[PDB]
Amino acid sequence: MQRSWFNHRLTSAKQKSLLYKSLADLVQSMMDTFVDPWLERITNRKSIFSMSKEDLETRTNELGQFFTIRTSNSSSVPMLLQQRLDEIHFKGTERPINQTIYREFNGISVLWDPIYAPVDLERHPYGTVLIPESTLETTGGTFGEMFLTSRGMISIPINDLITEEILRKFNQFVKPLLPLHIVFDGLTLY
Amino acid sequence: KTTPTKDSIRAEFEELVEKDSFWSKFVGSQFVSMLTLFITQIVYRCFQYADAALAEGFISTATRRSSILAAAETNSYVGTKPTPSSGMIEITATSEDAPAVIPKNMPLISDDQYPYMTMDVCRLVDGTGTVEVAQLEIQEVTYTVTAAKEFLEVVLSKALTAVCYKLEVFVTTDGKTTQWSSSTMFRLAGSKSQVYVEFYKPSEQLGVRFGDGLIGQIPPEGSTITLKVWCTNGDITLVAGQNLTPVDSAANLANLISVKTTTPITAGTDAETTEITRNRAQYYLAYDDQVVWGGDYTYFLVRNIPGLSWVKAWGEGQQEKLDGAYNVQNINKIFISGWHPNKSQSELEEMILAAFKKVPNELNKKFSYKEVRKLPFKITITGRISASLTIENVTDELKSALETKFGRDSTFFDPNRVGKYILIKKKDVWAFIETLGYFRDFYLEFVEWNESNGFYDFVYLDTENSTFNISYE
Amino acid sequence: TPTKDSIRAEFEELVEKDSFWSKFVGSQFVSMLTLFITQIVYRCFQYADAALAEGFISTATRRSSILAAAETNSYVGTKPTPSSGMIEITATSEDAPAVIPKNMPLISDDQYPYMTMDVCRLVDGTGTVEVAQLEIQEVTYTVTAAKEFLEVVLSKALTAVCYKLEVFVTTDGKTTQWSSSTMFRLAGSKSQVYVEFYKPSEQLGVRFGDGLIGQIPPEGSTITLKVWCTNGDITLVAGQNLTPVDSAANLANLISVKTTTPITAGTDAETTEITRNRAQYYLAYDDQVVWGGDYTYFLVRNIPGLSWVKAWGEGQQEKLDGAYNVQNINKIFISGWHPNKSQSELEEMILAAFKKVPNELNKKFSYKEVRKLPFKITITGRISASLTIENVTDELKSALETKFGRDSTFFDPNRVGKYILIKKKDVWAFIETLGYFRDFYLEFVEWNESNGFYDFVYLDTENSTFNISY
Amino acid sequence: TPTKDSIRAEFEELVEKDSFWSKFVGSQFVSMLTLFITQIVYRCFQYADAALAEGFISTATRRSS
Amino acid sequence: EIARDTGSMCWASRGMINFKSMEKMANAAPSLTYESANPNTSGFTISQFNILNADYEYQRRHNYRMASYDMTKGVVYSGNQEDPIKFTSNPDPTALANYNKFILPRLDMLVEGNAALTPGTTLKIVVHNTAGDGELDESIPDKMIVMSVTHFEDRFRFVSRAQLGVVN
Amino acid sequence: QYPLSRYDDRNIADPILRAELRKEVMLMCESNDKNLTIYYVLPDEQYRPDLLAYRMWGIAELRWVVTLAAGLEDESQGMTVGKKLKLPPATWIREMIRHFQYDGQVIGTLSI
Amino acid sequence: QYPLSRYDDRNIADPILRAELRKEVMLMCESNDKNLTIYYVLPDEQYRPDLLAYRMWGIAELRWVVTLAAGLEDESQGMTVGKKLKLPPATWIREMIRHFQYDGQVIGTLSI
Repeated sequence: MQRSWFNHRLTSAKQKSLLYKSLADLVQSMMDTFVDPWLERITNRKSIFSMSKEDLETRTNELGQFFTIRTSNSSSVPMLLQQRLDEIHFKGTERPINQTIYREFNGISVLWDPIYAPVDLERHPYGTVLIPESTLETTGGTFGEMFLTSRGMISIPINDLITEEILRKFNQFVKPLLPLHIVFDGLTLY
Repeated sequence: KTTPTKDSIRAEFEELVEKDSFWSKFVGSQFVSMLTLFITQIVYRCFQYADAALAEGFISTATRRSSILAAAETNSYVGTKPTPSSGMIEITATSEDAPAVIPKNMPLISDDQYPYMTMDVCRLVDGTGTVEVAQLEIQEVTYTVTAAKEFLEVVLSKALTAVCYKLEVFVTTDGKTTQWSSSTMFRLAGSKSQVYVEFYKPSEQLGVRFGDGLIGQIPPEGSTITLKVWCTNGDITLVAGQNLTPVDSAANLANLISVKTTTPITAGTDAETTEITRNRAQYYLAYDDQVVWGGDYTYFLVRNIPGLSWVKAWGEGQQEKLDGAYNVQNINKIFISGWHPNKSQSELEEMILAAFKKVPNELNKKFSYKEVRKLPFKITITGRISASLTIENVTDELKSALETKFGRDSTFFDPNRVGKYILIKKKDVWAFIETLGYFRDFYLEFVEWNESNGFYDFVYLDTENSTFNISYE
Repeated sequence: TPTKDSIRAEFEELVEKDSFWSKFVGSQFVSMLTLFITQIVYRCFQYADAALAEGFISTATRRSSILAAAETNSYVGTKPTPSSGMIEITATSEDAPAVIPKNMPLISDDQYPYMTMDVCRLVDGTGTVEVAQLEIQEVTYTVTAAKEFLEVVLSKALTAVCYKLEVFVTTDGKTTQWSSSTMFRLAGSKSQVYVEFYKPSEQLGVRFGDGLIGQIPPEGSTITLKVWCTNGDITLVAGQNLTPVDSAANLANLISVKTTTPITAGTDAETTEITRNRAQYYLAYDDQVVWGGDYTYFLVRNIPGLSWVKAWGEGQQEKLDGAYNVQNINKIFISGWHPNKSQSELEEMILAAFKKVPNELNKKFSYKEVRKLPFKITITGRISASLTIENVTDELKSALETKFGRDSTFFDPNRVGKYILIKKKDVWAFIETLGYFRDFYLEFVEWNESNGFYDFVYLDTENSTFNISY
Repeated sequence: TPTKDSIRAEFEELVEKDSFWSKFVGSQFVSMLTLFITQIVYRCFQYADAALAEGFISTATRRSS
Repeated sequence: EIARDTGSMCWASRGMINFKSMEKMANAAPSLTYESANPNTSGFTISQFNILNADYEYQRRHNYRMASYDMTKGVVYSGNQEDPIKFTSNPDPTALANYNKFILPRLDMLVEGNAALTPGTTLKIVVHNTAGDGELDESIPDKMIVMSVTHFEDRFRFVSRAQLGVVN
Repeated sequence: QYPLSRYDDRNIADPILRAELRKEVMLMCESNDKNLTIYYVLPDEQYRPDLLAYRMWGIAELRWVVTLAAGLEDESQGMTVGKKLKLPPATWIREMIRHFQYDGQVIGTLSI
Repeated sequence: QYPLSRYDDRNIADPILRAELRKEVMLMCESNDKNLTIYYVLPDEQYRPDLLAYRMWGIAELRWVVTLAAGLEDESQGMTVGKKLKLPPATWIREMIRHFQYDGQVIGTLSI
């Protein structure tokens, strides 16, 4: 509590007696030392930005039963929790991927590149030629019309950026966010 | 016992005390009772604090508005704020040396202690002018950045938060002062972007937080943060014409101009009740469009674009079934067709594409639009109408009713604005004509009838070209 | 992590430091106060710890806190389903029998209600029909003013027996159904929708919307709630008599007896742990099924009785069997096991249930039949000789069959849609945890590694051999 | 063929036209009176319509008429 | 006999004959309010009342396990499992189940001549104490049903008397 | 056995189920009913809600109502001197406590 | 609940079946029995049948009898000042309302 609440609730006659005041102070000190912090922990869990670190660990452990997260990768833990809980609503779009890559890699900006395939299937089989979007306009392959396939390529500008570590971190952390019907086929760098 | 009373604690003390030489004498006495009561007070406090905090923890079982506001992740609309009242006034001019142009935001004290900040600018053509007033006043608070840390917070006092209508944050470093925009939850935020997020304390105190270096810009070590608040009281009204408003804080004009209200100054609003706040706190994502929930494209298009008579959404398999060929390029494609009563097809394409573009798009899917094809049909009716009625009136009423029921601009295709395409069939015409009581007998015939797929074929009736043969009994 | 000894030591140090208490009194006045205060402080600390532990949903120990946390993340549990069977005997006793009735209510010898789902045949000699426990009861509420949400709550007993809920609003002589919605996600200002919710006390309610995102029920209108009530798990074997009620004019005319299939398909409501897990997963689920586990979650919720299901996309299949295939594009594979249904019936159920799946477009669904692998163990151990050998063998056999059997719940410990395989360490831990063995050794034979997609590895107790001595 | 909306609109127009009610009293006192009056007037109109319909033999809805 | 087999309450008054189920009577909302020791009440007032605590006197006769003989089923039981057995004749499970339902009297009161009190009415009763500290009496339930009514008029005063009870 | 006064909110053993009764009491205290009483916090009642509960009702075990209406979670947090409070009578509180102790249903439940 | 006074003709719910009671009352009000009272319409009772009902019987809900006896359809038309009215006692009309409300049969109906 405060620095003299329990003492101040004695009658005016007993407050001037030494032993009663000392006993009240001792009891208040014991209660503050052993009881108060847990009550404060109970009352301070309303907002994610005011909780202690143990409660943050508890909430992150709750969140970790469905995703794979390491809290030391990002700059702050409350930001990690709030942002992941917010991007849950954007299931299936590019926003969660881009924002997670920016957040967990100290500020790397990326652009998702889909893959295109040719339509003439009897002359070119399905998986022999695959072109990203950036090289689609500037190419000479497949000698024909194109179509979109459910595959993707990540494009990283070397300025913000070593490839193996990025691939490892991506496969371990961000790939689970991809939909079940989308396939990831490595990195591209410019 | 989980519920500790005074008697139980005194009994515990008496149970422990026995078999002691000094203490067993004073078992029944006033001193022990007073000591036990004074000790039990703390235990009561701790137990009740734990229970109350546990109860107030959840949004569902919270008993106060402040706790619900504090627990709410967003506040944009979770917690409403008072809105100012407005009215019209007239500014007479007395004597000479009165200003030619009345200044904007001129404070006017009312008959009571109500400030009135006139909006707009006023010109006295012959000593008479008319402007709008908005009941609110501008106060300011300042703060200095003594140390730079993550998640810096600046908190207002209770009285200012009780009457806060708007909040504007100005942070000045060196000789440059710049306003910082707010953000919902640091959405699309990063370094070099100046944003802040509001929050509500368990006590009635509003706040502003700038967070982290990566996702926000911490205010520099040597800057001063200033908040400006517009203060207002909602449900306060002034009658029209019976009130005089002297000028205050610019008292040089008090003698020069006389100001009197013309219309009642009312229509302010106040803060919401706790139950409404909690209900809006659970469902706020509802108010503002963010994403296409549940993959319902037609419903989204109906909501965003008002007036769409009908719209349909395709799939690759359905197009494959329609054209009967496995594939040309129909992979990861979404087709859409629709019709608006009073605008061209290309304009509809542009609106639909823009509306879909505003919301974030799905991964590896592109939209394509199919233009509608019109296939009108016509009918021929032969019947008798009895001698009581007139042939011309019957024909005119029949034409009007048929055009209203089945027509290009008719509502038959979605009687409710839930997005569904409903196709006209032959039984409907017979039934609708039968419900009208004109004809003793009729024999319908269909001309130019077509069988339409529900996807991109339009079938409707052309009343004018249709021929009606009506003869007296 | 305080204990009584630490509290007492701290109190003694504090008393020693103080100027007045250490000098002016000693050794009698202080001793009892030490014990009293230490006891009180320990009790208060324990209560604070209990409350803090109950604070969160993962560490909750009482059902009411779990229900409150579930209400915060709006969740309504699975409701009971009625038992179903057939009554092939409806032979008439006199003339003018019920040619073709439907939904005729019946009562069966325990004052439990039943009704017939389809019309009976012309009962030339006899007619065949199926029955269920379902019964229908209604309650109505008028509207005096627009309260902007107008929540309506049923009674505890009615919410105990509930299968479906239907809402009708009657205004100026016209009545229509109002559809349900998930929150208010895409409706506004004219849509007739409502949201269901569960109170911390077991009551089920309906909440109408605000003016902007819903249509407030207009004043001077009546709201009708229609409930289909069913008792959870009741079985009636065969040859028992069912007598008509309400429509009782046919009782003298007809005879109805139980025959052929008994009624055994009943199901009760969720338990506490299942609710705890599903409420947590509902946060990630939302209503969109883009991710892999969402299909399994939806299938488990809709279809009752499944043990486990798994779904894999094109990438895993292409890494598994075929290098590349165009037909694999936007294809979803499903596999599962149901104890009381054949694989063909499971396939019939899966795609039929998937017709209502959210976020369905440009998607093709496939089913792959499961392959079963027996698996087997051998144990050599020494008992303490206080218990007989045969009793130990029988108890161990029963325990292994219940824990690691094909019909066991090891594959889905909680009903959340998930596939949990069997590892070697689980057997070693479980056999020891029972504790009949002072020392034992395990040898695994005919053990095959599992793909995790369509492989199935249960345990066969009958083939396994146990070696016991001492 | 009035509805509640038409009654409310007509009452609002009548109140706005008035010299005293529009000027001296505003936005709190008037709002609930509007709802009360519109509801009462609609109820009275419905009862009068029912009586007029029951007036004639062809449109009667009760046996006694 | 029909009333016993159906489980309802019978009384013929004011030109009607009444059959009302016992299970639905327990969930009926009150219509009148009767208070004691409250002079600022908005309802009526009780002047004299009697508290009966003898609930065994009426439950003694209904503490039996019913049994009967049916030619196609054998011996048919109904009721509890730890009570003595008693034989009846009708082997109807629905009739056997409702054999032991009744209303338990609790309170008798005398009021100032209300002519709207008829059997089947449900009332709300609030009783305050008239000494000590104004404590409410918890031994009287909140909602009660009227069982018997007696009206009496002499040449100067009009009085009513009622007997109230609770469904078992 | 130590009996609990009939005016105690601890009469309901579950802190989560007591939330409904607390919500009802708080909702009533903020309304504008015609048999409420208006009481201002006196300078000597800043830390002692029991004195206020005794001065208004005559019962000292109704301090939880005063703590609830004032807006504090802790009894050691001082109230604001001069805050206007509206407090209901005691018989109403006792009736609500009895209803939530022996029935425990929401005020607007529909039954058959 | 909101009941009706025993002196109200609205106790019969059908406006057509109330015609028998109205006819009997009006036929009595034109007869010359010995229990009839003579009352003239005072200048202040031109638009207020309630005042006449209160002054004559002491019951204010009997204004429909005064409206009927004057020969009017609405209360908004004024009665002629100085018109002589004859009015029966309250018990008779009250039992007459009860008669058609319950028995409803016409006076003189032959039964077996």
